[PDB]
Amino acid sequence: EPYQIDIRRATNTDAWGPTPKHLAKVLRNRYQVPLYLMTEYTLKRLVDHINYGSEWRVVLKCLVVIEFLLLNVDTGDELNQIRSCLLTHKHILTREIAQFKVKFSNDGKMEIHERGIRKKGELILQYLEDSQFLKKERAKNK
Repeated sequence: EPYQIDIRRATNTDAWGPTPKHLAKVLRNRYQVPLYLMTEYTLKRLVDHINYGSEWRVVLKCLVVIEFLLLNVDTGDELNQIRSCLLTHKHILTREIAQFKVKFSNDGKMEIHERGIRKKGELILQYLEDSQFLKKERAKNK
């Protein structure tokens, strides 16, 4: 499906991204695709990825996509779907991401990337456990 294509593009193995253009395209799928399914697909791609030194990028980018959606979808239905999906699969964050090891990266900076992944995982858990924090960060974001 197009939303899956968009998410795949935004979470590719290139050494930069996802770009604002990538993210805006993902977001636009909400017009016809439930946010639950968009989130679920992103989580599926994440778990699947848990050139060897580039694979971790998919992991970090999936988390960035989840963060972006949390910050950018509308209150009500869209936000609630993302949150339900994440809560249902919460172990992905509390165990798989919290314990994720970047064994090898092409840039030799494995530790920075591993910290980045785990911090993004922590941040998502904070948003989920503290809706007032998410609200504040959604406001800062505009």
